[PDB]
Amino acid sequence: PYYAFAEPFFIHAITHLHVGSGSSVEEEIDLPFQRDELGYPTIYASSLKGAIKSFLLKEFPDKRDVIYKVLGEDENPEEASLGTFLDAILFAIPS
RNA sequence: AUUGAAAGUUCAAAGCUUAGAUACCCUGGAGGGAAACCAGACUUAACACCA
Repeated sequence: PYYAFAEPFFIHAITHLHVGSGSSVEEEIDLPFQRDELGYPTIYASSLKGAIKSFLLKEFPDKRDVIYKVLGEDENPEEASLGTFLDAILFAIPS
């Protein structure tokens, strides 16, 4: 029980997604999608956390303190955040 | 021909112990796969006349 809760989830792209890795030199796709250490599309947990946290701080203005906890205080860190995202593995892609 | 002569600050000793470069952070915002372009040009040859 190192982790209080563990919540796996699937991320279903409703519309098309663009999560960028910035411009590279070994790509011809100037705004590429975030790749993997194998070449598969990925969503870095920094991108997951940033999007979910920012979104959460707007849907739940009442529970702002609970989120500046587990996700992070976001202004002067002063403490590690209790939550943890894992880089989103590509499960299945429409081909 | 000197209150002189003679006498090794010598010996033993670990800068050791405890200690996470950790914490906060969306590769994002802006950007019209457009611009130009005739589905068009032309009858010929043989021929009985003419010659």
